[PDB]
Amino acid sequence: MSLPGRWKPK
Amino acid sequence: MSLPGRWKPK
Amino acid sequence: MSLPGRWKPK
Amino acid sequence: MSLPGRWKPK
Amino acid sequence: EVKLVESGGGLVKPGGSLKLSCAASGFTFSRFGMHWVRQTPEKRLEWVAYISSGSSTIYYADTVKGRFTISRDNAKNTLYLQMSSLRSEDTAIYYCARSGGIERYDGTYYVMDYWGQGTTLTVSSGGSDIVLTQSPASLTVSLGQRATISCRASESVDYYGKSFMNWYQQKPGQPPKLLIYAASNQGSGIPARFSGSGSGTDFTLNIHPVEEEDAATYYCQQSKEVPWTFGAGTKLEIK
Amino acid sequence: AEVKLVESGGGLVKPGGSLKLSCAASGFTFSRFGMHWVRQTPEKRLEWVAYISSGSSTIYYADTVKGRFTISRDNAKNTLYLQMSSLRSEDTAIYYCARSGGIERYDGTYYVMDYWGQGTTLTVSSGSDIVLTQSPASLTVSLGQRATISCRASESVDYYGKSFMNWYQQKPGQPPKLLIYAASNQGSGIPARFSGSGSGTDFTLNIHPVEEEDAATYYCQQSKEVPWTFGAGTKLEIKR
Amino acid sequence: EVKLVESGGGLVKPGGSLKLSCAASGFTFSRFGMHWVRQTPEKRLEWVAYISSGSSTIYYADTVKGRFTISRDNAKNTLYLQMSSLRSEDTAIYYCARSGGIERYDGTYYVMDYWGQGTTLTVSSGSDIVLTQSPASLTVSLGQRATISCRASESVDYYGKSFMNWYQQKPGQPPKLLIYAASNQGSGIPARFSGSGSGTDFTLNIHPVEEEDAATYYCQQSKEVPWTFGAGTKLEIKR
Amino acid sequence: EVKLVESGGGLVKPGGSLKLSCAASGFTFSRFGMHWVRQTPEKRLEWVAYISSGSSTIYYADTVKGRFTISRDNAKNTLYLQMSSLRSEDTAIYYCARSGGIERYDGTYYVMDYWGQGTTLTVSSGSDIVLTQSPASLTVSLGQRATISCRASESVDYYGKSFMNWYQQKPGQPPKLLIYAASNQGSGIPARFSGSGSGTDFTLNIHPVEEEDAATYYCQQSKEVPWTFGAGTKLEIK
Repeated sequence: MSLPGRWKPK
Repeated sequence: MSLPGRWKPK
Repeated sequence: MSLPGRWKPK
Repeated sequence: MSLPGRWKPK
Repeated sequence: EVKLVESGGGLVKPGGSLKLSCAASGFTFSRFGMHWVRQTPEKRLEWVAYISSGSSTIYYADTVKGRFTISRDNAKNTLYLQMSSLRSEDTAIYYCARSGGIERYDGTYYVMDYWGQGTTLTVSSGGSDIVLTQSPASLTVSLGQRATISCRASESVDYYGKSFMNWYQQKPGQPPKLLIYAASNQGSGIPARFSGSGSGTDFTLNIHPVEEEDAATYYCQQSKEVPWTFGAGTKLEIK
Repeated sequence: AEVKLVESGGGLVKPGGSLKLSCAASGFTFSRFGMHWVRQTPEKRLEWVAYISSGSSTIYYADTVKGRFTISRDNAKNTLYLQMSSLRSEDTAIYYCARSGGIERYDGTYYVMDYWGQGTTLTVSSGSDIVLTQSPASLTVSLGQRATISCRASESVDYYGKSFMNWYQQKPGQPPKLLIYAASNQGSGIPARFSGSGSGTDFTLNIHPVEEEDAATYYCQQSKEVPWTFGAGTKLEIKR
Repeated sequence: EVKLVESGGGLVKPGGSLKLSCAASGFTFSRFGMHWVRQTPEKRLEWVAYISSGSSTIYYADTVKGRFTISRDNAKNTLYLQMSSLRSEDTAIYYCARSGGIERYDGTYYVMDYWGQGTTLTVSSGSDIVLTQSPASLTVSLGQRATISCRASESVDYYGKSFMNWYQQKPGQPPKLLIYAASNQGSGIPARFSGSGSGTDFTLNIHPVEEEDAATYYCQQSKEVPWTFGAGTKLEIKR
Repeated sequence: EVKLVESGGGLVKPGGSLKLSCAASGFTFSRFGMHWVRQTPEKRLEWVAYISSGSSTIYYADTVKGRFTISRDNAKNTLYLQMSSLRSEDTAIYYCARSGGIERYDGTYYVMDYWGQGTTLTVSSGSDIVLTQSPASLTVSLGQRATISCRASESVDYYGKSFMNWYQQKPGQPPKLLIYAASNQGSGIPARFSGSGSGTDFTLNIHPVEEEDAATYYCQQSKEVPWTFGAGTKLEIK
């Protein structure tokens, strides 16, 4: 998943 | 190419 | 003998 | 020797 | 260079209202998420609020929800924090921290990379958070030796092969500065004598060889789950 | 767990220009492994570029890049670098970063390029080497049949009883993947239908039975002497 | 015979407006591009603006774009620099330089070959080719050798020619052209001045140094806009 | 804690006279020798005069000898500079620098450790140790290396010690001591600043360069009178 402000997958 | 103010080829 | 990028004996 | 404003030995 | 200037603090009676501002310059403000982080006079770091670059996602700490409001004006490059129903517990220096994205092979890693000098607020007279137990409380090393600061999280900060553990250094009067991100990766211009390690719940920060300027207070931080949480801090002194 | 290498920094450069490549490593202890730069020309020919030891104690460059190229690493940042200067049109290639993986045996450790990154693309807008003669030039085999690729080295690649011959598989859009190391040993999770044999100067790669997914280009590589050299390659296709 | 006379400087409050003029004589003004180059009180040369002979092409430095306007009146043989929103950073001596064309076998090379005495202005209370000049200063005895080096942030080569130039400036005088195209000697320049190099590394050699060689020397690249200068090397004679 | 406030400058016609003053506080003024150092509008540092703590030894630069007079009042904690027959070359910002003694095992090393904000003076219309500083300037990316070298015209070594010092100056601020005695680090100077060399060849290396390193750097030799400075190297960040 995408974690707003923490991690954004590519 | 021509470089204005610097170089002009013949 | 030792081959750095290739072989390391023992 | 001592150098005023620069060095003071011992 | 990137700069953040907080303002708007001061003395306020309990239950009062107040608004903080931060003027951002030196970077494209509209493309970065922004944080409010406060530091109590006890040198304890507490994350307050977060807003995304486009203002699509907003997080508040559980202790400030409802009473606080974070907002941003991307046209004016300004970040705001509306406070109401203020309590004595809100007494702290409030920093604005930029959420900087670090690109990896599998995605982008976001960390609080830039901090302002902070503005001071003074108020007159469930537990599902990831708790970071830092060790030790303080430590004194001679010049040139090794300094080791440990952290044990209440649960794993790992997420799909990545450890969301960060380390910050803070000297007196200054804001925290990013040392290590993602457990073991070195921040912008961090000397090699700072080395992060660990995985899951156990993490360590190593300083070798310690220099005189390394005298500061160090905090661990997890960025896997909201709220962002900090260790209690370790004050490093040299010889 | 997942070893990854990400090259970056390419693009177009005029002749005589300069450019710097970077590779971000993750999933392994970068400081404990030697690293390679290998480039692939647009004609699908592999050319080893440079090597650096884990501790930066030994540095090798190919004769085509000496002086103009500089390999370096920052173990604190888990990054490998390739400084290029005085670029020429022959330098136009996709540059891969390959990890030198050590495989421990009873008598020593054998080092092979075991993990490769996706690579970054570089485009320049215009004697004593062990030459590996690969045969054949290409191959078209039906499903289930046998495919045989041979290699003759210009001189012996044996060193103290071991044959320093390796085989790689490369599918389009992907980096080379290790098939066989040490002439006859199987790589990580390589099916047994891939079988290497030979010694001294003559080596063979047998694929039997060939399956649909085996359609790729195969290269032999000797790792006895510097420079690392590759065979010209054999494109395996499946008859319809 | 060729003359350039700048005028219009003086003291001005910040944010004001001002226009400089340069009267040209001794040459066919309408056939030459013209430059404005300013020298800060730290004696650092900064190119300001350029206009072609027919005024079909105009370049400005990023520090003056929008606020400055260069124009010319070929009927009056006069060059103008209108300034507005003046800042303290604009405090400098403003020179007018002619763009002189030097015909070679393969084309025409343009260089700042003639400079005026300059007018003084005083304001009260990214991809540029950076030229790293070495050394900061030099003190040589008479007859010895003086070597000044330059390293450019990128190649100044264009079609087999190195667009690197060297200028000499004595106190109270404008810069005077020494070397053009890396290795060619200027008008009436003694053979003891010799330039060399290519790509990014260039050198100026003075041998044997004479008394009149006491001056400040600057390298300049004429490959890309903006024209950029080295920090300068002040040569003195040991006594 | 330590403070120095120069005063008394302003505009003066050529050939005029003027007196600068410096009020010292925060340290025992009577126990330190004092310096006057001026900086020309071309950013060149020139040592002007020195007086010992007890006023037993006085040095003047050759450019100001005879016309300038340095004095001190230990009871008033004040340093003075009488100037006369002023010339346009005297136009500069005049700093007052304290001669701070650093005690080692074999003796005390004296260096200009504290500088005031300076007062500005504006004049209206041979055997010196020459320090050749290099480069003239340098523009470095964040985190990479910056190297500033110095080649003295003759040896600054005296009894096993190299009398080479390095100063850092940011706009609006006086020079600040970075390195003393060729390789020694000042008070709270980050370890990324490293001085080295001996005899006539010296180096100031900065790695890794941070944003705060943007300044102008000067070498200075303190072995022989006059104290002399390098021309300076302005460091900028990409």
